[PDB]
Amino acid sequence: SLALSLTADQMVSALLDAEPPILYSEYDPTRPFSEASMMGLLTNLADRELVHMINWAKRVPGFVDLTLHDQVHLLECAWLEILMIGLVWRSMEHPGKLLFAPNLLLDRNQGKCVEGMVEIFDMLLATSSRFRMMNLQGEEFVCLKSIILLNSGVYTFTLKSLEEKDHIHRVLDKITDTLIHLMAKAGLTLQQQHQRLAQLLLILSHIRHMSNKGMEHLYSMKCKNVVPLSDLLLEMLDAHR
Amino acid sequence: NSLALSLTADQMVSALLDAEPPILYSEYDTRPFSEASMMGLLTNLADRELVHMINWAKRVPGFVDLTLHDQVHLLECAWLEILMIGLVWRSMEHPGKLLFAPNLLLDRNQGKCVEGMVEIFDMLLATSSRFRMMNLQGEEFVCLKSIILLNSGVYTFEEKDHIHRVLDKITDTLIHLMAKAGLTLQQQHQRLAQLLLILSHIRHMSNKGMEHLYSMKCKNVVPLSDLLLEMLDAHRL
Amino acid sequence: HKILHRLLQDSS
Amino acid sequence: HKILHRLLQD
Ligand SMILES: COC(=O)C(C(=O)OC)[C@H]1CCCC(=C(c2ccc(O)cc2)c2ccc(O)cc2)C1
Ligand SMILES: COC(=O)C(C(=O)OC)[C@H]1CCCC(=C(c2ccc(O)cc2)c2ccc(O)cc2)C1
Repeated sequence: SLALSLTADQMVSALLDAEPPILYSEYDPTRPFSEASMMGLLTNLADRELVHMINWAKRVPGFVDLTLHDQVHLLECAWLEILMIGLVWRSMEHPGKLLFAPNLLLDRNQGKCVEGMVEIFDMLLATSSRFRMMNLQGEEFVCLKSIILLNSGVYTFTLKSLEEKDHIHRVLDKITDTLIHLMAKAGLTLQQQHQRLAQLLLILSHIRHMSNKGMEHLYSMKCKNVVPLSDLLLEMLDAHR
Repeated sequence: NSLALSLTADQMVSALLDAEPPILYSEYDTRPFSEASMMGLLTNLADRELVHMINWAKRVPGFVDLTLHDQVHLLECAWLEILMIGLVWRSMEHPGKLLFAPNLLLDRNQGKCVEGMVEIFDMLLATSSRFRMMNLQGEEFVCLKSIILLNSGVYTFEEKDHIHRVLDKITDTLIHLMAKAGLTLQQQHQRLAQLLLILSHIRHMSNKGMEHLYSMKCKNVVPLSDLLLEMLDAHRL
Repeated sequence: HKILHRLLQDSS
Repeated sequence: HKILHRLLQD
Protein backbone atom coordinates (compact mmCIF):
# COMPACT_ATOMS: atom_id res chain seq x y z
CA SER A 1 0.00 0.00 0.00
CA LEU A 2 1.21 3.49 -0.90
CA ALA A 3 -0.99 5.22 1.69
CA LEU A 4 1.00 3.89 4.66
CA SER A 5 4.31 4.97 3.13
CA LEU A 6 3.37 8.64 2.85
CA THR A 7 5.10 11.18 5.06
CA ALA A 8 2.90 13.65 6.95
CA ASP A 9 3.69 16.43 4.47
CA GLN A 10 2.94 14.18 1.51
CA MET A 11 -0.39 13.24 3.07
CA VAL A 12 -1.32 16.92 3.29
CA SER A 13 -0.16 17.67 -0.26
CA ALA A 14 -2.17 14.71 -1.56
CA LEU A 15 -5.36 15.80 0.22
CA LEU A 16 -5.02 19.49 -0.69
CA ASP A 17 -4.35 18.77 -4.36
CA ALA A 18 -7.48 16.59 -4.42
CA GLU A 19 -9.84 19.26 -3.06
CA PRO A 20 -13.08 19.51 -5.07
CA PRO A 21 -14.01 22.90 -6.50
CA ILE A 22 -16.58 25.29 -5.10
CA LEU A 23 -19.67 24.94 -7.29
CA TYR A 24 -22.40 27.47 -8.07
CA SER A 25 -26.12 27.07 -7.56
CA GLU A 26 -28.72 27.87 -10.21
CA TYR A 27 -30.03 30.59 -7.89
CA ASP A 28 -31.96 33.24 -9.80
CA PRO A 29 -32.16 36.39 -7.63
CA THR A 30 -35.14 37.69 -9.63
CA ARG A 31 -37.25 34.58 -8.99
CA PRO A 32 -39.62 34.84 -6.01
CA PHE A 33 -38.42 32.58 -3.21
CA SER A 34 -40.49 29.53 -2.36
CA GLU A 35 -39.92 26.47 -0.18
CA ALA A 36 -40.02 24.31 -3.30
CA SER A 37 -37.39 26.26 -5.24
CA MET A 38 -35.07 26.63 -2.23
CA MET A 39 -34.99 22.88 -1.63
CA GLY A 40 -34.63 22.38 -5.37
CA LEU A 41 -31.51 24.58 -5.40
CA LEU A 42 -29.82 22.80 -2.50
CA THR A 43 -30.74 19.41 -3.98
CA ASN A 44 -29.44 20.24 -7.47
CA LEU A 45 -26.26 21.60 -5.90
CA ALA A 46 -25.70 18.58 -3.64
CA ASP A 47 -26.21 16.32 -6.65
CA ARG A 48 -23.44 17.98 -8.66
CA GLU A 49 -21.23 18.06 -5.56
CA LEU A 50 -21.67 14.29 -5.18
CA VAL A 51 -20.00 13.64 -8.53
CA HIS A 52 -16.92 15.61 -7.46
CA MET A 53 -16.99 13.96 -4.02
CA ILE A 54 -16.94 10.47 -5.52
CA ASN A 55 -13.92 11.34 -7.63
CA TRP A 56 -12.28 13.11 -4.65
CA ALA A 57 -12.73 9.98 -2.53
CA LYS A 58 -10.64 7.98 -5.02
CA ARG A 59 -7.74 10.32 -4.27
CA VAL A 60 -7.98 9.94 -0.49
CA PRO A 61 -5.04 7.68 0.47
CA GLY A 62 -6.20 4.14 1.20
CA PHE A 63 -9.64 4.42 -0.40
CA VAL A 64 -8.64 2.70 -3.64
CA ASP A 65 -6.99 -0.14 -1.69
CA LEU A 66 -10.50 -1.02 -0.52
CA THR A 67 -12.88 -3.29 -2.44
CA LEU A 68 -15.57 -1.60 -4.49
CA HIS A 69 -18.44 -2.69 -2.24
CA ASP A 70 -16.70 -1.17 0.79
CA GLN A 71 -16.04 2.04 -1.14
CA VAL A 72 -19.76 2.23 -1.89
CA HIS A 73 -20.70 1.65 1.75
CA LEU A 74 -18.32 4.30 3.09
CA LEU A 75 -19.67 6.93 0.68
CA GLU A 76 -23.27 5.91 1.40
CA CYS A 77 -22.62 6.48 5.11
CA ALA A 78 -20.53 9.62 4.85
CA TRP A 79 -21.75 11.74 1.93
CA LEU A 80 -24.06 14.14 3.78
CA GLU A 81 -21.49 14.57 6.58
CA ILE A 82 -18.87 15.44 3.96
CA LEU A 83 -21.17 17.90 2.18
CA MET A 84 -21.96 19.48 5.56
CA ILE A 85 -18.38 19.89 6.78
CA GLY A 86 -17.56 21.41 3.40
CA LEU A 87 -20.45 23.85 3.77
CA VAL A 88 -19.39 24.75 7.30
CA TRP A 89 -15.82 25.25 6.07
CA ARG A 90 -16.92 27.57 3.22
CA SER A 91 -19.03 29.51 5.73
CA MET A 92 -16.26 30.27 8.23
CA GLU A 93 -15.63 33.83 7.03
CA HIS A 94 -19.35 34.60 6.88
CA PRO A 95 -20.56 34.83 10.51
CA GLY A 96 -24.28 34.13 10.83
CA LYS A 97 -24.49 32.90 7.25
CA LEU A 98 -24.20 29.66 5.32
CA LEU A 99 -22.38 29.83 1.99
CA PHE A 100 -24.03 27.00 0.09
CA ALA A 101 -22.48 28.48 -3.07
CA PRO A 102 -20.83 31.82 -3.91
CA ASN A 103 -24.20 32.98 -5.28
CA LEU A 104 -26.26 31.28 -2.58
CA LEU A 105 -25.56 32.80 0.81
CA LEU A 106 -28.30 32.08 3.32
CA ASP A 107 -28.96 33.59 6.74
CA ARG A 108 -30.99 32.22 9.64
CA ASN A 109 -34.28 33.78 8.52
CA GLN A 110 -34.13 32.20 5.07
CA GLY A 111 -33.88 29.02 7.06
CA LYS A 112 -37.57 28.55 7.84
CA CYS A 113 -39.86 28.95 4.82
CA VAL A 114 -38.64 25.35 4.54
CA GLU A 115 -40.01 23.35 7.48
CA GLY A 116 -37.49 21.88 9.91
CA MET A 117 -34.63 23.71 8.22
CA VAL A 118 -34.11 26.28 10.99
CA GLU A 119 -32.86 23.83 13.62
CA ILE A 120 -30.24 22.33 11.31
CA PHE A 121 -29.25 25.77 10.02
CA ASP A 122 -28.45 26.82 13.59
CA MET A 123 -26.48 23.61 14.11
CA LEU A 124 -24.43 24.27 10.96
CA LEU A 125 -23.89 27.91 11.97
CA ALA A 126 -22.71 26.85 15.43
CA THR A 127 -20.21 24.46 13.83
CA SER A 128 -18.95 27.22 11.56
CA SER A 129 -18.52 29.53 14.56
CA ARG A 130 -16.64 26.76 16.35
CA PHE A 131 -14.25 26.34 13.41
CA ARG A 132 -13.78 30.10 13.16
CA MET A 133 -12.95 30.46 16.86
CA MET A 134 -10.57 27.48 16.67
CA ASN A 135 -9.10 29.08 13.56
CA LEU A 136 -9.28 25.77 11.70
CA GLN A 137 -6.59 25.51 9.02
CA GLY A 138 -7.17 24.24 5.49
CA GLU A 139 -4.69 21.46 6.19
CA GLU A 140 -6.66 20.30 9.24
CA PHE A 141 -9.97 20.48 7.39
CA VAL A 142 -8.87 18.12 4.60
CA CYS A 143 -7.63 15.66 7.25
CA LEU A 144 -11.01 15.81 9.04
CA LYS A 145 -12.92 15.30 5.82
CA SER A 146 -10.83 12.18 5.02
CA ILE A 147 -11.39 10.86 8.55
CA ILE A 148 -15.17 11.19 8.07
CA LEU A 149 -14.97 9.25 4.79
CA LEU A 150 -13.00 6.37 6.32
CA ASN A 151 -14.65 6.28 9.75
CA SER A 152 -18.39 6.82 9.35
CA GLY A 153 -19.15 3.46 7.77
CA VAL A 154 -16.39 1.41 9.39
CA TYR A 155 -18.64 -0.07 12.11
CA THR A 156 -21.58 -1.00 9.90
CA PHE A 157 -19.91 -3.22 7.30
CA THR A 158 -17.90 -11.82 6.90
CA LEU A 159 -14.19 -12.56 7.49
CA LYS A 160 -11.88 -12.90 4.49
CA SER A 161 -12.45 -9.21 5.13
CA LEU A 162 -12.06 -7.55 8.56
CA GLU A 163 -8.40 -7.01 7.62
CA GLU A 164 -10.11 -4.45 5.40
CA LYS A 165 -11.20 -2.69 8.59
CA ASP A 166 -7.68 -3.16 9.90
CA HIS A 167 -6.27 -1.37 6.86
CA ILE A 168 -8.80 1.45 7.20
CA HIS A 169 -7.86 1.80 10.86
CA ARG A 170 -4.14 1.97 9.94
CA VAL A 171 -4.86 4.73 7.44
CA LEU A 172 -6.93 6.49 10.10
CA ASP A 173 -3.96 6.30 12.48
CA LYS A 174 -1.76 7.84 9.77
CA ILE A 175 -4.17 10.78 9.47
CA THR A 176 -4.05 11.28 13.24
CA ASP A 177 -0.25 11.39 12.95
CA THR A 178 -0.64 13.99 10.20
CA LEU A 179 -2.95 16.21 12.28
CA ILE A 180 -0.55 16.09 15.22
CA HIS A 181 2.31 16.92 12.85
CA LEU A 182 0.49 20.02 11.60
CA MET A 183 -0.13 21.22 15.15
CA ALA A 184 3.47 20.71 16.35
CA LYS A 185 4.56 22.62 13.24
CA ALA A 186 2.35 25.56 14.24
CA GLY A 187 4.18 25.69 17.57
CA LEU A 188 1.54 24.09 19.77
CA THR A 189 2.82 22.40 22.93
CA LEU A 190 2.19 18.69 23.47
CA GLN A 191 -0.72 19.44 25.81
CA GLN A 192 -2.15 21.90 23.27
CA GLN A 193 -1.74 19.34 20.48
CA HIS A 194 -3.75 16.56 22.11
CA GLN A 195 -6.35 19.11 23.24
CA ARG A 196 -6.87 20.54 19.76
CA LEU A 197 -6.95 17.01 18.35
CA ALA A 198 -9.74 16.08 20.77
CA GLN A 199 -11.57 19.32 19.98
CA LEU A 200 -11.58 18.61 16.24
CA LEU A 201 -12.68 14.99 16.58
CA LEU A 202 -15.49 15.83 19.02
CA ILE A 203 -16.88 18.21 16.38
CA LEU A 204 -17.21 15.14 14.12
CA SER A 205 -19.84 13.79 16.56
CA HIS A 206 -21.95 16.90 15.94
CA ILE A 207 -21.45 16.56 12.21
CA ARG A 208 -22.71 12.97 12.48
CA HIS A 209 -25.67 14.29 14.45
CA MET A 210 -26.49 16.85 11.77
CA SER A 211 -26.20 14.29 8.95
CA ASN A 212 -28.61 11.97 10.78
CA LYS A 213 -31.17 14.75 11.19
CA GLY A 214 -30.70 15.74 7.55
CA MET A 215 -31.14 12.16 6.38
CA GLU A 216 -34.41 12.08 8.30
CA HIS A 217 -35.59 15.22 6.48
CA LEU A 218 -34.40 13.81 3.16
CA TYR A 219 -36.80 10.90 3.51
CA SER A 220 -39.62 13.31 4.40
CA MET A 221 -38.89 15.04 1.11
CA LYS A 222 -39.06 11.81 -0.88
CA CYS A 223 -42.47 10.51 0.23
CA LYS A 224 -43.79 14.07 -0.07
CA ASN A 225 -43.35 14.14 -3.85
CA VAL A 226 -42.81 17.86 -4.42
CA VAL A 227 -39.10 18.64 -4.58
CA PRO A 228 -37.60 16.00 -6.91
CA LEU A 229 -34.56 14.09 -5.64
CA SER A 230 -31.95 13.13 -8.24
CA ASP A 231 -31.41 9.47 -9.13
CA LEU A 232 -28.07 9.48 -7.31
CA LEU A 233 -29.52 11.09 -4.18
CA LEU A 234 -32.42 8.62 -4.22
CA GLU A 235 -30.06 5.65 -4.17
CA MET A 236 -27.99 7.16 -1.35
CA LEU A 237 -31.16 7.67 0.67
CA ASP A 238 -32.20 4.04 0.18
CA ALA A 239 -28.84 3.04 1.65
CA HIS A 240 -29.56 4.87 4.92
CA ARG A 241 -32.76 2.82 5.04
CA ASN B 1 -14.32 29.96 39.00
CA SER B 2 -14.92 26.20 38.81
CA LEU B 3 -13.05 23.75 41.07
CA ALA B 4 -13.05 21.15 38.29
CA LEU B 5 -10.11 22.84 36.56
CA SER B 6 -7.99 22.80 39.73
CA LEU B 7 -8.20 19.00 40.01
CA THR B 8 -5.18 16.87 39.09
CA ALA B 9 -5.54 14.00 36.61
CA ASP B 10 -5.66 11.44 39.43
CA GLN B 11 -8.21 13.51 41.31
CA MET B 12 -10.31 13.63 38.14
CA VAL B 13 -10.12 9.85 37.65
CA SER B 14 -10.98 9.01 41.28
CA ALA B 15 -13.86 11.50 41.23
CA LEU B 16 -15.30 9.90 38.07
CA LEU B 17 -14.81 6.34 39.33
CA ASP B 18 -16.56 7.18 42.60
CA ALA B 19 -19.48 8.75 40.73
CA GLU B 20 -20.13 5.55 38.77
CA PRO B 21 -23.78 4.48 38.81
CA PRO B 22 -24.74 1.03 40.10
CA ILE B 23 -25.40 -1.91 37.79
CA LEU B 24 -29.15 -2.54 37.96
CA TYR B 25 -31.02 -5.80 37.47
CA SER B 26 -33.94 -6.55 35.17
CA GLU B 27 -37.23 -8.09 36.30
CA TYR B 28 -36.51 -11.67 37.39
CA ASP B 29 -39.44 -13.34 35.59
CA THR B 30 -39.98 -17.08 30.99
CA ARG B 31 -38.53 -17.43 27.49
CA PRO B 32 -38.69 -16.49 24.71
CA PHE B 33 -39.62 -12.81 24.85
CA SER B 34 -42.29 -11.21 22.70
CA GLU B 35 -41.96 -7.71 21.27
CA ALA B 36 -44.08 -6.35 24.12
CA SER B 37 -42.20 -8.16 26.90
CA MET B 38 -38.82 -7.36 25.36
CA MET B 39 -39.51 -3.64 25.07
CA GLY B 40 -41.17 -3.76 28.47
CA LEU B 41 -37.99 -5.00 30.17
CA LEU B 42 -35.64 -2.63 28.35
CA THR B 43 -37.89 0.39 28.94
CA ASN B 44 -38.40 -0.34 32.65
CA LEU B 45 -34.65 -0.85 33.05
CA ALA B 46 -33.57 2.28 31.13
CA ASP B 47 -36.03 4.28 33.21
CA ARG B 48 -34.53 3.20 36.51
CA GLU B 49 -31.02 3.75 35.11
CA LEU B 50 -31.98 7.32 34.19
CA VAL B 51 -32.57 8.26 37.82
CA HIS B 52 -29.04 7.08 38.69
CA MET B 53 -27.60 8.84 35.62
CA ILE B 54 -28.77 12.21 36.97
CA ASN B 55 -26.97 11.53 40.27
CA TRP B 56 -23.87 10.59 38.33
CA ALA B 57 -24.12 13.68 36.13
CA LYS B 58 -24.19 15.99 39.16
CA ARG B 59 -20.95 14.40 40.33
CA VAL B 60 -19.11 14.85 37.02
CA PRO B 61 -16.64 17.72 37.59
CA GLY B 62 -17.87 20.94 35.98
CA PHE B 63 -21.50 19.83 35.60
CA VAL B 64 -22.61 21.40 38.90
CA ASP B 65 -21.25 24.75 37.67
CA LEU B 66 -23.83 24.94 34.87
CA THR B 67 -27.28 26.49 35.17
CA LEU B 68 -30.24 24.14 35.65
CA HIS B 69 -31.34 24.86 32.08
CA ASP B 70 -27.95 23.87 30.68
CA GLN B 71 -27.83 20.75 32.82
CA VAL B 72 -31.26 19.75 31.52
CA HIS B 73 -30.28 20.37 27.89
CA LEU B 74 -27.12 18.23 28.11
CA LEU B 75 -28.89 15.27 29.69
CA GLU B 76 -31.78 15.55 27.23
CA CYS B 77 -29.24 15.47 24.41
CA ALA B 78 -27.00 12.74 25.75
CA TRP B 79 -29.04 10.26 27.83
CA LEU B 80 -29.38 7.44 25.28
CA GLU B 81 -25.72 7.81 24.23
CA ILE B 82 -24.81 7.49 27.91
CA LEU B 83 -27.03 4.42 28.42
CA MET B 84 -25.58 2.86 25.28
CA ILE B 85 -21.90 3.36 26.09
CA GLY B 86 -22.68 1.93 29.53
CA LEU B 87 -24.34 -1.10 27.92
CA VAL B 88 -21.45 -1.55 25.52
CA TRP B 89 -18.95 -1.31 28.40
CA ARG B 90 -20.84 -3.94 30.44
CA SER B 91 -20.90 -6.27 27.44
CA MET B 92 -17.16 -6.15 26.70
CA GLU B 93 -16.34 -9.40 28.48
CA HIS B 94 -19.30 -11.10 26.80
CA PRO B 95 -18.48 -11.34 23.05
CA GLY B 96 -21.57 -11.69 20.86
CA LYS B 97 -23.77 -10.73 23.79
CA LEU B 98 -25.38 -7.57 25.12
CA LEU B 99 -25.37 -7.48 28.92
CA PHE B 100 -28.33 -5.21 29.62
CA ALA B 101 -28.27 -6.49 33.19
CA PRO B 102 -26.56 -9.38 34.97
CA ASN B 103 -29.84 -11.30 34.57
CA LEU B 104 -30.58 -9.98 31.08
CA LEU B 105 -27.90 -11.08 28.60
CA LEU B 106 -29.11 -10.99 24.99
CA ASP B 107 -27.71 -11.98 21.60
CA ARG B 108 -28.65 -10.72 18.13
CA ASN B 109 -31.18 -13.53 17.64
CA GLN B 110 -33.44 -12.28 20.43
CA GLY B 111 -33.72 -8.93 18.65
CA LYS B 112 -35.76 -10.22 15.70
CA CYS B 113 -39.12 -9.84 17.46
CA VAL B 114 -38.66 -6.06 17.38
CA GLU B 115 -38.30 -4.14 14.11
CA GLY B 116 -34.85 -2.64 13.61
CA MET B 117 -33.54 -4.12 16.85
CA VAL B 118 -31.21 -6.59 15.12
CA GLU B 119 -29.67 -3.68 13.21
CA ILE B 120 -28.91 -1.63 16.33
CA PHE B 121 -27.94 -4.73 18.31
CA ASP B 122 -25.29 -5.40 15.65
CA MET B 123 -24.02 -1.82 15.94
CA LEU B 124 -23.79 -2.13 19.72
CA LEU B 125 -22.04 -5.50 19.47
CA ALA B 126 -19.54 -4.07 16.97
CA THR B 127 -18.82 -1.28 19.46
CA SER B 128 -18.31 -3.67 22.36
CA SER B 129 -15.95 -5.82 20.30
CA ARG B 130 -14.03 -2.69 19.35
CA PHE B 131 -13.64 -1.70 23.01
CA ARG B 132 -12.58 -5.25 23.82
CA MET B 133 -9.93 -5.48 21.11
CA MET B 134 -8.68 -2.04 22.19
CA ASN B 135 -8.50 -3.30 25.79
CA LEU B 136 -10.42 -0.26 27.06
CA GLN B 137 -9.82 0.40 30.74
CA GLY B 138 -12.48 1.54 33.21
CA GLU B 139 -10.56 4.76 33.82
CA GLU B 140 -10.74 5.51 30.08
CA PHE B 141 -14.42 4.54 29.94
CA VAL B 142 -15.51 6.99 32.65
CA CYS B 143 -13.62 9.75 30.82
CA LEU B 144 -15.43 8.90 27.56
CA LYS B 145 -18.82 8.80 29.22
CA SER B 146 -18.26 12.23 30.83
CA ILE B 147 -17.14 13.61 27.47
CA ILE B 148 -20.43 12.48 25.91
CA LEU B 149 -22.44 14.22 28.63
CA LEU B 150 -20.58 17.51 28.23
CA ASN B 151 -20.07 17.48 24.45
CA SER B 152 -23.23 16.15 22.85
CA GLY B 153 -25.42 19.16 23.54
CA VAL B 154 -22.77 21.88 23.69
CA TYR B 155 -23.31 23.15 20.13
CA THR B 156 -27.08 23.28 20.47
CA PHE B 157 -26.95 26.03 23.10
CA GLU B 158 -18.66 31.98 28.96
CA GLU B 159 -20.65 28.83 29.73
CA LYS B 160 -19.72 27.10 26.48
CA ASP B 161 -16.15 28.18 27.23
CA HIS B 162 -16.45 26.52 30.64
CA ILE B 163 -17.69 23.25 29.14
CA HIS B 164 -14.85 23.29 26.59
CA ARG B 165 -12.28 23.97 29.31
CA VAL B 166 -13.62 21.02 31.30
CA LEU B 167 -13.58 18.93 28.13
CA ASP B 168 -9.92 19.92 27.74
CA LYS B 169 -9.31 18.76 31.32
CA ILE B 170 -10.80 15.36 30.54
CA THR B 171 -8.58 15.09 27.44
CA ASP B 172 -5.54 15.83 29.62
CA THR B 173 -6.70 13.07 31.93
CA LEU B 174 -7.11 10.48 29.15
CA ILE B 175 -3.61 11.23 27.86
CA HIS B 176 -2.30 11.02 31.45
CA LEU B 177 -3.86 7.56 31.79
CA MET B 178 -2.30 6.30 28.54
CA ALA B 179 1.12 7.71 29.43
CA LYS B 180 0.71 6.05 32.83
CA ALA B 181 -0.03 2.77 31.05
CA GLY B 182 3.28 3.08 29.20
CA LEU B 183 2.14 4.11 25.72
CA THR B 184 4.49 6.09 23.50
CA LEU B 185 3.58 9.66 22.58
CA GLN B 186 2.45 8.46 19.14
CA GLN B 187 0.43 5.61 20.66
CA GLN B 188 -1.20 8.13 23.01
CA HIS B 189 -2.64 10.45 20.35
CA GLN B 190 -3.48 7.52 18.08
CA ARG B 191 -5.45 5.91 20.90
CA LEU B 192 -7.10 9.20 21.89
CA ALA B 193 -8.31 9.66 18.31
CA GLN B 194 -9.51 6.04 18.09
CA LEU B 195 -11.64 6.41 21.22
CA LEU B 196 -13.10 9.80 20.29
CA LEU B 197 -14.02 8.58 16.79
CA ILE B 198 -16.00 5.75 18.38
CA LEU B 199 -18.12 8.52 19.97
CA SER B 200 -19.37 9.48 16.50
CA HIS B 201 -20.70 5.93 16.17
CA ILE B 202 -22.33 6.13 19.61
CA ARG B 203 -24.02 9.34 18.48
CA HIS B 204 -25.24 7.49 15.38
CA MET B 205 -26.73 4.65 17.45
CA SER B 206 -28.52 7.04 19.80
CA ASN B 207 -30.08 8.88 16.85
CA LYS B 208 -31.29 5.60 15.32
CA GLY B 209 -32.55 4.61 18.76
CA MET B 210 -34.35 7.91 19.26
CA GLU B 211 -36.23 7.32 15.99
CA HIS B 212 -37.46 3.94 17.18
CA LEU B 213 -38.44 5.34 20.56
CA TYR B 214 -40.63 7.95 18.86
CA SER B 215 -42.35 5.28 16.77
CA MET B 216 -42.85 3.13 19.86
CA LYS B 217 -44.63 6.10 21.44
CA CYS B 218 -46.86 6.47 18.38
CA LYS B 219 -47.65 2.74 18.27
CA ASN B 220 -48.90 3.19 21.84
CA VAL B 221 -48.37 -0.47 22.72
CA VAL B 222 -45.31 -0.34 24.97
CA PRO B 223 -45.90 2.22 27.75
CA LEU B 224 -43.11 4.75 28.14
CA SER B 225 -42.88 6.47 31.51
CA ASP B 226 -43.51 10.21 31.87
CA LEU B 227 -39.79 10.77 32.41
CA LEU B 228 -38.91 8.96 29.17
CA LEU B 229 -41.71 10.74 27.32
CA GLU B 230 -40.25 14.07 28.38
CA MET B 231 -36.75 12.94 27.36
CA LEU B 232 -38.15 11.80 24.01
CA ASP B 233 -40.20 14.96 23.36
CA ALA B 234 -37.05 17.04 23.90
CA HIS B 235 -35.38 15.47 20.85
CA ARG B 236 -38.26 15.73 18.37
CA LEU B 237 -39.00 19.35 19.29
CA HIS C 1 -43.57 20.87 34.59
CA LYS C 2 -40.42 18.77 34.11
CA ILE C 3 -39.44 15.66 36.05
CA LEU C 4 -35.83 16.25 35.01
CA HIS C 5 -35.94 19.55 36.93
CA ARG C 6 -37.02 17.79 40.12
CA LEU C 7 -34.45 15.02 39.72
CA LEU C 8 -31.53 17.39 39.19
CA GLN C 9 -32.48 19.63 42.12
CA ASP C 10 -32.88 16.69 44.53
CA SER C 11 -29.81 14.92 43.16
CA SER C 12 -27.57 12.70 45.28
CA HIS D 1 -24.98 -1.98 -10.33
CA LYS D 2 -25.70 1.09 -8.20
CA ILE D 3 -25.01 4.54 -9.65
CA LEU D 4 -22.36 5.03 -6.97
CA HIS D 5 -20.96 1.61 -7.87
CA ARG D 6 -20.48 2.63 -11.51
CA LEU D 7 -18.99 6.09 -10.96
CA LEU D 8 -16.42 4.54 -8.64
CA GLN D 9 -15.32 2.25 -11.48
CA ASP D 10 -14.90 4.83 -14.24
C1 LIG E 1 -35.27 20.16 5.82
O1 LIG E 1 -34.04 19.96 6.53
C2 LIG E 1 -32.94 20.62 5.94
O2 LIG E 1 -33.11 21.75 5.46
C3 LIG E 1 -31.72 19.77 5.48
C4 LIG E 1 -32.19 18.58 4.64
O3 LIG E 1 -31.83 17.50 4.93
O4 LIG E 1 -32.80 18.79 3.44
C5 LIG E 1 -33.34 17.58 2.88
C6 LIG E 1 -30.62 20.60 4.71
C7 LIG E 1 -30.00 21.60 5.66
C8 LIG E 1 -28.78 22.31 5.04
C9 LIG E 1 -27.75 21.32 4.56
C10 LIG E 1 -28.35 20.26 3.63
C11 LIG E 1 -28.06 20.18 2.21
C12 LIG E 1 -26.67 20.54 1.63
C13 LIG E 1 -25.49 20.55 2.45
C14 LIG E 1 -24.22 20.88 1.89
C15 LIG E 1 -24.14 21.20 0.53
O5 LIG E 1 -22.86 21.53 -0.02
C16 LIG E 1 -25.30 21.19 -0.30
C17 LIG E 1 -26.58 20.85 0.27
C18 LIG E 1 -28.95 19.30 1.26
C19 LIG E 1 -30.23 19.74 0.84
C20 LIG E 1 -31.01 18.90 -0.06
C21 LIG E 1 -30.52 17.68 -0.49
O6 LIG E 1 -31.28 16.88 -1.34
C22 LIG E 1 -29.25 17.25 -0.07
C23 LIG E 1 -28.46 18.08 0.82
C24 LIG E 1 -29.60 19.59 4.19
C1 LIG F 1 -35.24 -0.91 17.32
O1 LIG F 1 -35.45 -0.44 18.66
C2 LIG F 1 -34.40 -0.78 19.54
O2 LIG F 1 -34.25 -1.96 19.87
C3 LIG F 1 -33.75 0.35 20.40
C4 LIG F 1 -34.82 1.35 20.88
O3 LIG F 1 -34.66 2.49 20.72
O4 LIG F 1 -35.99 0.90 21.40
C5 LIG F 1 -37.15 1.47 20.74
C6 LIG F 1 -32.95 -0.22 21.63
C7 LIG F 1 -31.65 -0.83 21.15
C8 LIG F 1 -30.82 -1.33 22.34
C9 LIG F 1 -30.54 -0.22 23.34
C10 LIG F 1 -31.83 0.49 23.77
C11 LIG F 1 -32.15 0.88 25.13
C12 LIG F 1 -31.20 0.71 26.33
C13 LIG F 1 -29.79 0.95 26.24
C14 LIG F 1 -28.95 0.79 27.39
C15 LIG F 1 -29.53 0.44 28.63
O5 LIG F 1 -28.70 0.29 29.80
C16 LIG F 1 -30.93 0.23 28.73
C17 LIG F 1 -31.76 0.37 27.57
C18 LIG F 1 -33.57 1.46 25.48
C19 LIG F 1 -34.74 0.70 25.24
C20 LIG F 1 -36.05 1.25 25.58
C21 LIG F 1 -36.15 2.50 26.15
O6 LIG F 1 -37.41 3.00 26.46
C22 LIG F 1 -34.99 3.26 26.40
C23 LIG F 1 -33.68 2.72 26.06
C24 LIG F 1 -32.70 0.93 22.61
